[PDB]
Amino acid sequence: TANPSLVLNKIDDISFETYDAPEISEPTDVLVQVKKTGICGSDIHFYAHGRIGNFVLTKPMVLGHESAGTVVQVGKGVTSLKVGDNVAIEPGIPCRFCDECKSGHYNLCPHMAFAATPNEPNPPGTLCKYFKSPEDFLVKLPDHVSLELGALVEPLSVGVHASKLGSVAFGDYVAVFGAGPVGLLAAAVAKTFGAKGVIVVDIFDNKLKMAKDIGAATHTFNSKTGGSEELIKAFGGNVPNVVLECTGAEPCIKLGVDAIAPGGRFVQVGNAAGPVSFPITVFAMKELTLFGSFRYGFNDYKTAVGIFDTNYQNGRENAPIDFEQLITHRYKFKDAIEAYDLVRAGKGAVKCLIDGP
Amino acid sequence: TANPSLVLNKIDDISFETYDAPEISEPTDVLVQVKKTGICGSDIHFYAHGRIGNFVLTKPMVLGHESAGTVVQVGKGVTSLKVGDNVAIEPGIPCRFCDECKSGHYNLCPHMAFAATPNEPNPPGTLCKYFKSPEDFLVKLPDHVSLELGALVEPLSVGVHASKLGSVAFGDYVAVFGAGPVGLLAAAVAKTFGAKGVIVVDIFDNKLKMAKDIGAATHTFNSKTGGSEELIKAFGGNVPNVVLECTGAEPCIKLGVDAIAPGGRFVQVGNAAGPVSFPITVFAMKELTLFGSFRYGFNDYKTAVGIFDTNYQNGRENAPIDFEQLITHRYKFKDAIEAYDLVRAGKGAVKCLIDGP
Amino acid sequence: TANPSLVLNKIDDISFETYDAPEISEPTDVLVQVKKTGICGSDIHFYAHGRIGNFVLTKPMVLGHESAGTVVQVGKGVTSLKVGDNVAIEPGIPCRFCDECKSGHYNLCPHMAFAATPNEPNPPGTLCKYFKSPEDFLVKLPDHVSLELGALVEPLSVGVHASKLGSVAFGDYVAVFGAGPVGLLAAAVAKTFGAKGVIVVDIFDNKLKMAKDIGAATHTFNSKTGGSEELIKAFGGNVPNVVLECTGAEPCIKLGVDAIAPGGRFVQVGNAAGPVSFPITVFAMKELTLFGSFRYGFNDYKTAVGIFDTNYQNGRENAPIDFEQLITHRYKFKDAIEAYDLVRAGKGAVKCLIDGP
Amino acid sequence: TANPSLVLNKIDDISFETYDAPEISEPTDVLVQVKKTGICGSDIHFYAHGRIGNFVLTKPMVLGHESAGTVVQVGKGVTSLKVGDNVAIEPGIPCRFCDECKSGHYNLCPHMAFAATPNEPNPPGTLCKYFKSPEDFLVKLPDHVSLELGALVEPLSVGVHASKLGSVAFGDYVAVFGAGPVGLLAAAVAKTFGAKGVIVVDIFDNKLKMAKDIGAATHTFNSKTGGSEELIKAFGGNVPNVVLECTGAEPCIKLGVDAIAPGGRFVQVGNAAGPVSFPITVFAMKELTLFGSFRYGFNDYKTAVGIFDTNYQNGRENAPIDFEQLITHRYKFKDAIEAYDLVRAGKGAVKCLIDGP
Ligand SMILES: [Zn+2]
Ligand SMILES: [Zn+2]
Ligand SMILES: [Zn+2]
Ligand SMILES: [Zn+2]
Ligand SMILES: [Zn+2]
Ligand SMILES: [Zn+2]
Ligand SMILES: [Zn+2]
Ligand SMILES: [Zn+2]
Repeated sequence: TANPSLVLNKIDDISFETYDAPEISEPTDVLVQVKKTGICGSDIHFYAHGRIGNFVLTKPMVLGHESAGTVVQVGKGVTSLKVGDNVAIEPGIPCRFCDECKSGHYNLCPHMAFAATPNEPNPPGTLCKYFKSPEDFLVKLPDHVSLELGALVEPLSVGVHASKLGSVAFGDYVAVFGAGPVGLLAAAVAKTFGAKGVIVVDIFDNKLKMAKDIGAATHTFNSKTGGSEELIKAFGGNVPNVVLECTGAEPCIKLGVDAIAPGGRFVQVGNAAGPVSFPITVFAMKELTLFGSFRYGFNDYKTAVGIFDTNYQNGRENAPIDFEQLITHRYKFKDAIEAYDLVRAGKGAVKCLIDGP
Repeated sequence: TANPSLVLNKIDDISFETYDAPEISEPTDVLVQVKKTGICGSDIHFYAHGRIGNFVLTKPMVLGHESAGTVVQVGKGVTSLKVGDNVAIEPGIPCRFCDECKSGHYNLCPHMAFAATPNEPNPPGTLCKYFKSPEDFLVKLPDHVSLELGALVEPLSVGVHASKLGSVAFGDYVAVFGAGPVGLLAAAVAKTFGAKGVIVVDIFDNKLKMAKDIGAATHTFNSKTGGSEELIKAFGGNVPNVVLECTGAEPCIKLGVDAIAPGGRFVQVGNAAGPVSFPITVFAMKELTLFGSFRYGFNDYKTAVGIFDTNYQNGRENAPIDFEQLITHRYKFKDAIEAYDLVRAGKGAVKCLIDGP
Repeated sequence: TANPSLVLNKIDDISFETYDAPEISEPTDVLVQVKKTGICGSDIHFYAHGRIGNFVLTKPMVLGHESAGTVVQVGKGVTSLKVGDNVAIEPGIPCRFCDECKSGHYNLCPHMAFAATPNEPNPPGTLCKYFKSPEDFLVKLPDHVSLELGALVEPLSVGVHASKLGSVAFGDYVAVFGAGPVGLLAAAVAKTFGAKGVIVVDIFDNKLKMAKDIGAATHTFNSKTGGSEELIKAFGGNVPNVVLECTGAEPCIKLGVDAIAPGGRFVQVGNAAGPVSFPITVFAMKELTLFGSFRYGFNDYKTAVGIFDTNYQNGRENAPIDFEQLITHRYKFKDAIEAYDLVRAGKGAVKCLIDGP
Repeated sequence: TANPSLVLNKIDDISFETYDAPEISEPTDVLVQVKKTGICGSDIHFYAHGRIGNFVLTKPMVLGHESAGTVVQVGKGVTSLKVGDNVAIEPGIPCRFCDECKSGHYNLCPHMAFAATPNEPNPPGTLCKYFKSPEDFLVKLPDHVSLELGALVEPLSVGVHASKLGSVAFGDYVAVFGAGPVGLLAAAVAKTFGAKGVIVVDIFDNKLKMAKDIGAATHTFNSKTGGSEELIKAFGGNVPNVVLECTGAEPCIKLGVDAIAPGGRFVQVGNAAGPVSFPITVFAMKELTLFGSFRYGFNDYKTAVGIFDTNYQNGRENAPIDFEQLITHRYKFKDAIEAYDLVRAGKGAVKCLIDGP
C-alpha cells in the first residue's frame, strides 16, 4: 500500500515522492506494476514550461504516459487478464457516456482523463510502481514481445491511428515527414501494412540512416536537397500516395503538398506552436484530403501490439524491422532525473526508457 | 455553318468574331445552340490578367463556361437526347482513358479540356451560337426548369460536389462562408439535402439578407461582429457540423476551424491567391477532415439539375428556394462587353446572364 | 414507490401486477412516467409463444418496448433533461465496455439488456408507470411532437438505421417492401432524406393506399400484379437504387433483387422464420451490397425524433407526411389486454397505443 | 497477318482455325503475342453446354481469357509499353462512356465486351497468336514475374477485387471457402494484405494441404468435420472477421454465416446454379454485410501483378508464397484439346496452362 512516484511540482522541479498505492474499486479495475516507461517531447515540454497549449499545470502532477507493466491484482469482472500478464498501458481513459465515446470516438471525449496531463484532481501518471487502469485499456503482451516494447506501444499506436486515417493499404506509396520516434514508428506501420514504398524525410542524416537500417523505410530524403521533384527522384520516381506529417513545420507541410499525387491522402499528426502558412489552393486543386490525427482510438493499441507480435514471432533474427534500435538509453528509476535532463539536453537519444521502482 | 463568338484575344481586348460552326464527328457528339451563359470571377480574371495560376492565355480564346442551350443536331449513337431538348452544359470534357477517369474521378483528369481555359488548340467556349459536346456531358432540362437556371447549374454543381464531399446529410448543421453566387448555391444545396441548420457567413449585409430571403439559409452571421462564439450564438447555439469554405480568405478559414465541432467535416472550395496562415494544430486536435473540392464530378450535374427539378415541380409559388433572385442582370449577345465590364466594375450583380446570338 | 405493470407470466397469460417503483441509483439515472406505449409483432409473438428465436421466457416478464414518457426525477449528473420533459425511450441499454460498444456499435453489444426480452433478472419493460433509464438513452421531445409519436419513435428509428445503412441520399430511388408500420415509417424516412422516388410494395391495397395518402410514398405496387418489370413500370420506369426489405418473405426478397439496379444497396430488416431461398448469383453479378439491419444505433433515436421535429414544426396542416394516421386504435392502461388480443386478432390496426396508469 | 486460333464452334466441337491477325487502328491500341493461357470452370462450361446463365453461344467463338503475352506492336499514343514487354491481359474491355464506367465501375458496364463470351460479332479470345487490346488494359510484367504467372493474374485479380470489397486489412481473420484455384489465390491475397489468420475451408484434403504448403493459409478446415464451432477451433479459436465465399454451395454459405463475427464482412464470389437456401435472419441479427463480387475492376490487375512483384522480388527461394505450384499441367498449343478434355475430366489439375502458337 506504498507507492513511490516521479512528480513534477513546478517548472524545473522534479522530485521523488511516495503516495498511497491505488486500490481496486470497480469490478473491471486492474492494478499494474509499471516496469518500463517511455519519454517524448510532451514529457520535457511540461518539465520546461508546465503548459502545452491550454493544458496548464496547477498542482503536483504524477508523471509518465508511455509505459508497460505486469498485472498484480484484478477485480471480480476481469475476464481478459490474469494476475501476472505483461501489458501495454493505454494512458487516456474516457467517459464511455458522451456522444464522442458512444459514436466510437473516445478519442475526442471532452472528459478524457489522460495520464500526465493536468486538471478536481490530476489524472494519475505511470512513473510510479502501481498503476490503476480498466481492463479494456490494457493489452496483453505476447511472450516474445519485450516489456520494453510495451512502452514503445504508445508512440506506435499514434502511427497506427494515423496510417488508418490515411487508409494505408497494399501497394501504396507513403511519405513520412520527420525521422523522430513517432515518425519512425509511423513509417514502420506503413511498410508493415503493405506499402510498396515508404520514404522518410527529415534533415538529420543520422535519423534517416536509422530509418533505412531498421528496415522501416525503403527510401530516404534530406529536405535541404531540394523540393518536390528531388523527393520524387529520391523515391525512385514513385509519386507519394499518402503523406504522414509527423513534423508540424511549414517546410515539411509545404513539401508534402506539392509532392503528393492528386487525390492523395494527407494525415496531420505533428503539432505546430501556432498557425502556419499553408498552400490551401493547391490542396483544393488536387482534391486532397487532410486528416487531423489526435492520439489513438478504438483497436489502435491492440493493432500496435499485434505489429510487435507478428514482427517478432519468428525470432529477432528473422524480424523484418528492428524496433529495438529505437531504444538508445536505459535508466533505473533512481536515475530518472538524469534521464529527463538527458532528453531535455537532446544528447542524441531517439527514445529513453526508465525502469519502475 | 457560321458561328459568331465572344473572344478574348489579349488583356482587356474582347471582340466579336465569326468562326466556322462545329460539325458532328463522333457518334455520341451533340450540337447545341447556346441560349444563356453565366459569368463568375474566373471570366473577369482572364479578362483582367489573362492568367489564373499557371493557366495562361497565348491565343485568341473563345469565352464562356456556365451555359445552357437547345439540342439542334445529334449523332447516330445518341440515345439520351433528341433534337430540341433544353440542356445544361458541363464544360470540362475528360479523356476517359487515364487512371483518374477510370477510377471515377474525371474531375482530376490531367488531360481535362475545360471551356474557356487556355492551352494544340484552345478548348472551345460557350459564348457562341453552336457548341459541340458529347452526349453524356449534357443534362436534359425538365420543362419547368428555366433555360436561365441551366446556366446556373454550373455554379450549383460546384456546391453539389462540395456538400457531397462533406457528406451533408439530414439533421446536419452546415456553415457556408461567403455569400456570393457559389456560396449562396452551396447553402441552398445543404438545406436541400436536409440540413437542420444552414448559417451563411460573410461581411456584406445585403448578401446575407438575400441568403435568408431566398430561403437557402436558416441563419446568417456577419463576420465583423466577432469570432466563433458569436457565430454559434447567431446559429441558435447549434455548433456547426460541416463547414463549406467558399471564400478562400484567412479570416473565414480561421473562423470556420474554431467554430466546427470536433470530428467535423471542412470542405475547401474557395481559392486563395497564394499560401495562407492556417490553424494546423487545432485542426489535428479536433480530428477534423479537410476536403479539397475542385469543380464537379460524376453525377454532380444531374444532381444539380434535379435540385431545380424538385424545387420547382409544384410551381414557382410553392418553390422552397427562390433561385431566380440570383439573376440580377440580363443582357443580349450584342451587349456582351457591357456585361463583362459591368461585372468587372462590381456594380452589385450577384449573377449576370447573356443571351446567345 | 408503487408501480403497476402489465406482465406476461406464461403463454397466453397476461396479468396486472404491482411491483416496487424503480429508484435512482446512478448519477446519470432518470425516472420517467410512461404515458404512451406502442405494440408490434414482437409483443404478440412472446404473448403467443413466449419465444422469439432463442429469446425464451422463463420468468414473469414486464412488458412493453415502444414508449414515451415524462421526466419525474433525475440524478445529480443529469445535464440534458430537467424534471418535466417529454421523452422518447430507447429500450435497449448496452454495457459501454465491450468492443462492440467501444467501436460505436452498442447495437451489437452481447450484454445488451433490451426492454421486454427475457433472460440474472429480466430487463424491465415500459408497460408500467415508472421506468428507469440512463440520461443518454432518452430523447427530449419538441413541444409540437406528440407524446403519442414518442412511442412511434421506436419503429421509426428502425427505419432511420436502415436507410442510413443503405446510404439513402438526395435523388435516390428507394423500394420499400412491406406496407406495415415499420415498412411505412421506413418509406417516410427515405422520402424525408430526399429520395426522388419511394415506391412501397405489398399485397394489401388498403396499406398501399395509406402509404400514398400520408405522403410517405410517391409510388405503390401490389406484388401479385407481376415481377420486376411491372414494379419498374409502377415506379414510372425509374429503376430502384436502394431496396428496404421490411417483409422477410421470399417473394419480396426475390423481387427486390431482380428490380434493383446493378451496384444498388439492399438493406435487410425483415426477419424470416428460418432460412429462405435466395438468388445468390444475380446478387453477385450485379455487385449488390446486402446490409443486415438490427434495431437502431448511435444517433438513430435523436435523428428519428428530429424527423418529427421538422415534419411538424410549421403545423400539422403544413406537415409533409401525416404520421398520426399510423395510430388506428387508442386504449387506456386498464384496457391493455383488450388491446393485445385486438392486435393478436389482426383486426386492421396498423399501430395501437396504450396509455400509462 | 496470319493468326491461328482455338475455336469452339458448337457443343463438344473444338477445332483449330486460322483467321486474319488483328490490326492496330486506335492510337492507344496494342498488339500482343499470346504466350500462356489459363483454364477455369468457365472454359469447360461453354465447352460442355455452350451457355453460362444467359450468355449463350450462337457463332464460332475464339477461346481463352486468362492469358499473358509479349508486346509486338504499338500505336502512336502508347506511352506505358514499348515493343517487347511482357504483359498480363485484362480480357474485358468496357465502353468508358456509360454511367457505370464514368463512376469508376467499368466492372458493371452493360456494354462490356469480355474475352471468350458470346454475343454484332463475338468478342475475341486469347487462345490465338495475336491479341489486340487497349494500352491501359495490359499490365507490364516485372522481369522476375514469370510469363506463366501473367496468365495466373486473371484468377488472382478476382481475389484482389474480393478482398478489397471485404476491406481486408492488417490483423484480420479471413475464412476462404473453396480450395480451388480462385479460392487458393484469394487466400494468398488475404494473407498478403496482412491478415493475422487465413483459414481455408473445403472437403478435399489434397487441396487443403496445398493451401497450407504454399503458405497462403495459416489454418485449414475440412467441412465434413462439423459446423461453426469446429471451424473456429481449427482456426485456433479465432473467430473469422471476413468470409470469402468462393464455392457457391449452400453448406459453405451456411457455415460462413454462423462462423463470422457480428458485424463481419462476407464477400460472395462463387456462383450457384440457381437460387440457394440462405440464413437471411441471422445475417440481419449479426449486422453482416454481403458484397457481391463480379470479376475485377479499376487497379485490380496492377495490384495483382504487384503481388507477384513483391512476392518474388528477392528470389523464388525467399518468396513467402509458392504460387507456381498452382500450375500442375503444361501444354503446347498443338495439344490444346488434350488439355481441355484433361480439365473437363477433372484429373487433378488445379490450373492448366497452354502455350501460344
Ligand atoms: Zn508521448
Ligand atoms: Zn466520453
Ligand atoms: Zn464559374
Ligand atoms: Zn482522363
Ligand atoms: Zn417493436
Ligand atoms: Zn457492450
Ligand atoms: Zn476464369
Ligand atoms: Zn460502360
